[PDB]
Amino acid sequence: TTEIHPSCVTRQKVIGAGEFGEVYKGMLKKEVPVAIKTLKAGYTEKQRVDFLGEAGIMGQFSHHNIIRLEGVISKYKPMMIITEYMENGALDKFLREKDGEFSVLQLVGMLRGIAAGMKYLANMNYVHRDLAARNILVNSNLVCKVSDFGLSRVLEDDPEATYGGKIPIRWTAPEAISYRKFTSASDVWSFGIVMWEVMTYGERPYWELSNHEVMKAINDGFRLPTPMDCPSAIYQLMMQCWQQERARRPKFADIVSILDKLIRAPDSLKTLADFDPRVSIRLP
Ligand SMILES: Cc1cccc(Cl)c1NC(=O)c1cnc(Nc2cccc(C(=O)N[C@H]3CC[C@H](O)CC3)c2)s1
Repeated sequence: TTEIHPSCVTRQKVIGAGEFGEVYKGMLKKEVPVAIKTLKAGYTEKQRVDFLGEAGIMGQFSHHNIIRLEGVISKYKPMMIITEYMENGALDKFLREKDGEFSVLQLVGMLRGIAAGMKYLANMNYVHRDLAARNILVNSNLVCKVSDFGLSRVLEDDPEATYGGKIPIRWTAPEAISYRKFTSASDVWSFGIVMWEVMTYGERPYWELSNHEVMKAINDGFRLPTPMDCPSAIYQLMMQCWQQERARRPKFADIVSILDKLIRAPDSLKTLADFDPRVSIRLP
């Protein structure tokens, strides 16, 4: 891991803030824009291990759809992790603020990028456990990159994860909820939810259903309905990600292949799944 001298880093604007540090937009020494995450003095041994552990994991990866680590400051205080800066922020908020502004082909291209990053992680034997649009970042080329790495810190730090242990119920596969079995196949389930988030421009999965109601619905066989304006092939793929039996789900290699083929023959995306209206408007 590259050790960066603190003189090389200029923090400029807060883009995120927790109890034990903040995330900043800044510049790294022409200077390049970076994101900078800090850990304030007084941190515990566990906080230090978790904090630097995220950088340790990220430093092992080199892929277009995985957030790139620039370096760390560990000799001086506060400690910092420095990464590339993703100008458009988190994917969930991005889509909610840009409702209806993209083509279907653009949305599917986002999903292909996410799937390629996840294929790489799975092949590298890294189980994400918290794949969700809120943990994808977007740059000024519309490239989506997987973020949020670590061991216990990932689910501990995510407010959407509630007390299995602490898990983000609406994104989590049944076996991970029931018996704590997190694998690349549970990440595939989560990817199906991400597909639904993207195609709905950031709708909250299951809407207002409670966590217990979501689990009951899934166990009874119910699944999220098709988004409006959703290609049939895309809805079919997300439904395959949500198979109860883990072994029946596609692997990320299969997902990447299908999405690639759909993008290469974009007319395939013009066939839409039927949308079930929740409102009836009748006029004579
Ligand atoms: C710095 C760093 C350290 C460890 C791991 C990682 Cl992945 C990173 N890098 C980053 O966090 C980021 C890289 N680029 C980023 N761009 C960016 C720009 C603008 C807003 C956000 C962002 O995440 N905003 C959040 C702030 C929290 C609120 O819920 C609203 C949504 C992110 S964050």
